[PDB]
Amino acid sequence: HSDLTFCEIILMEMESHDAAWPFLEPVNPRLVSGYRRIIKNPMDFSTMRHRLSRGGYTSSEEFAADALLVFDNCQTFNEDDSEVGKAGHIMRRFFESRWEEFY
Ligand SMILES: CN1C[C@H](Nc2cnn(C)c(=O)c2Br)C[C@H](c2ccccc2)C1
Repeated sequence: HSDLTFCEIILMEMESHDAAWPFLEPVNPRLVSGYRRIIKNPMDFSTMRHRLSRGGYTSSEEFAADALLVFDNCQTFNEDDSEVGKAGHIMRRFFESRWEEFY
């Protein structure tokens, strides 16, 4: 229970972060050419929110695996110096630093 209690804290903190704007909602493949071809397993914060809401996280490791998938997919598709990429690095570093502050 305290496992998923820390996940609520960090997801709420990521949900409200300045640099979270590329990750609050699923990428729209109709708007992003080549996205479905390149990104096999899309992931985003609202999908993690939904899954946390309906209780579909058994351990805290599953939650972190979805979070890292967001920034993996981000680095796979965007240049590090693009504006999404820049936001993803800020968000990736935030997540790891907060995650280690508990574990
Ligand atoms: C849903 N969400 C997905 C988009 N995130 C993106 C867009 N393009 N690429 C290549 C990505 O990797 C991501 Br994540 C950002 C979009 C938006 C948000 C704010 C302002 C402009 C666009 C709204």
